[PDB]
Amino acid sequence: QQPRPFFMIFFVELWERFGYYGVQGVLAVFFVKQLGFSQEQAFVTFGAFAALVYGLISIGGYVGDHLLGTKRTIVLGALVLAIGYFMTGMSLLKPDLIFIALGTIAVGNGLFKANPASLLSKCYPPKDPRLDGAFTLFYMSINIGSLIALSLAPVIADRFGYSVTYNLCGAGLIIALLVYIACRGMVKDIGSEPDFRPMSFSKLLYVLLGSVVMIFVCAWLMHNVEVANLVLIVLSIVVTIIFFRQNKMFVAFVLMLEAVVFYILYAQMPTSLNFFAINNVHHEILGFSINPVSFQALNPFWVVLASPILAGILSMPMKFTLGMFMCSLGFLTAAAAGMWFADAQGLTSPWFIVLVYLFQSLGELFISALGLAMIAALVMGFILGMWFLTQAAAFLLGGYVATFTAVPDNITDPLETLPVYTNVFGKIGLVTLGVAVVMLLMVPWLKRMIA
Amino acid sequence: VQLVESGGGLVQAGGSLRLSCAASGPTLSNYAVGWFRQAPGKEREFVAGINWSSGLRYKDVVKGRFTVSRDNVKDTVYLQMNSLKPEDTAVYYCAARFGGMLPLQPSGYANWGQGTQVTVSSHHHHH
Ligand SMILES: CCCCCCCCCCCCO[C@@H]1O[C@H](CO)[C@@H](O[C@H]2O[C@H](CO)[C@@H](O)[C@H](O)[C@H]2O)[C@H](O)[C@H]1O
Ligand SMILES: CCCCCCCCCCCC
Ligand SMILES: CCCCCCCCCC
Ligand SMILES: CCCCCCCC
Ligand SMILES: CCCCCC
Repeated sequence: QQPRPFFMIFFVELWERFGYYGVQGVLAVFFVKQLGFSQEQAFVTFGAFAALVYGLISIGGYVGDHLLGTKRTIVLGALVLAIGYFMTGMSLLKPDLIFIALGTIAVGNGLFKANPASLLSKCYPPKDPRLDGAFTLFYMSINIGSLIALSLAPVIADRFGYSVTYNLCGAGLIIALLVYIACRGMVKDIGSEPDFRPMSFSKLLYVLLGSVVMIFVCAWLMHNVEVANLVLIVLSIVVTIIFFRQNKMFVAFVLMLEAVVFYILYAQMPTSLNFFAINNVHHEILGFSINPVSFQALNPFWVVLASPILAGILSMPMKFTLGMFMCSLGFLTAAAAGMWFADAQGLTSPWFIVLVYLFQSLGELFISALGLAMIAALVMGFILGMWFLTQAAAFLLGGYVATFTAVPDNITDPLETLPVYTNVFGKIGLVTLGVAVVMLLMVPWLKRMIA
Repeated sequence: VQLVESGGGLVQAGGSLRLSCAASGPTLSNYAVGWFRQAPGKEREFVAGINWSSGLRYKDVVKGRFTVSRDNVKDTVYLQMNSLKPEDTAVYYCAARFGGMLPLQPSGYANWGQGTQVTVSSHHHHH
């Protein structure tokens, strides 16, 4: 059904995402158990890590487009990523390495993430009908690798330890590299312009140097979130001023402010919602016992299921508004399950969390998928920078919001943690509902401006 | 996933026993371990437990007599039982739940040992 290169891209993306979500599923627990962080420290540190992983994304698109070539930058990103996973494995011998390791993973994602998509777009004559199914299938690939990693990494970390989990993330990257290398001939005429001139070692060195400096900067900022906060705060106020000096562009501004809320809420899955499953949910479903950390897998699961269906099935302003309503309902459901459907001992049915993750995945499908493809219709570089910088700030804020559910290490009673989760999730749901109503009200005007 | 209890036995009022719980494949360090006990003709009840990060919980009638503790090197959890009385006679079970909570009912726990019998006799030496 699809070009031959498409399948190579499918599997390279699947395996890289396997490595990344292998780390994301276990990181907050790894901070708490293995490094002795409080839940508050773990949450904000995870926020800063996600902030850097997603804010550096604009670097790798530049490097792929104008310095090294899309294919070369894919390989270089995979190598730096594999290195970072193996360094995280090494952190168990050398705890002082951890932030450097995480810094190395962030720079790697930043270098590699824009580039498979780019390459895939170039596998299709510019108006190929197959394109849309191709990008749906690409998203499904991301979410299959994520589903497997989120399901299995906590089980592996429990049975064999963090060293083996992280080394397997490295192996995932190595097998991404090997499938790319073994399929190189399939993409011989596909690439960006530097892919077909000999590689410039001047520019390759500038990229290695800037990458290393960036690794040390990321490591510092994850160590000192209290100034990552200020860096991103001042950068946001300043670039806000330089966007206000300089109508569809305003449409993007409103949409991004709404996206910020969506990203705050998404940031809850690896932190607050993860600990809510640990502390106040039954760890058994349909008769099987599970690692509650694996509950995070419910996000890619529902995505993998709903994307074909929703591919078969107002337009953009409305689609964003719908996604925000679904998200609101995800957290209101969590709150209701805690307020009215808990056991005498403070535990709730895992079917409530299955439903929470359904609502949140549907919000993801309506906002995320549409967001990126279509911010492009309204508009370039300045706004793209703004998008990444704001998504990143959203992850820092998500970390901060998660800290309102942090539990001290000596609390052992579910009846003490349940009201905390229910209060925070209910307020999140009500604020997101208000944001969704405002969005609905602005839908007609916004649909005017898009004209 | 499978826990082994050891250390039960028969002891006289005021004596001491130490139970120990050990796990097979998984690392018990991620688990809160609760000690439950079933006396003849009664339900399992929570007795004492330690979470994955040294939080502790005790049933009221055993406070000041039992201590739960954990040795993370040997991957073992202990229930030291002092000043034993006849009404501590029971089958004792260790149960494991991932994380930091110790819920009071057996349903909050999916991993269970087989049980070790503890008998405390009112026997005292003859005066
Ligand atoms: C809803 C998402 C579910 C994620 C799917 C789980 C992936 C399958 C795991 C690998 C194969 C099963 O392997 C094993 O099965 C047992 C019982 O079935 C499960 O349960 C056992 O291990 C986990 C963590 O290691 C503990 O939290 C659990 O209480 C223990 O009983 C685990 O999930 C898995 O270690
Ligand atoms: C296909 C050509 C690969 C060239 C690899 C050279 C790596 C240079 C190392 C520079 C160290 C700072
Ligand atoms: C690969 C480089 C590893 C550096 C680890 C630093 C840890 C020092 C602890 C004494
Ligand atoms: C196609 C080969 C890419 C070279 C990148 C390796 C730089 C260390
Ligand atoms: C854009 C919201 C920032 C909030 C800072 C407390």
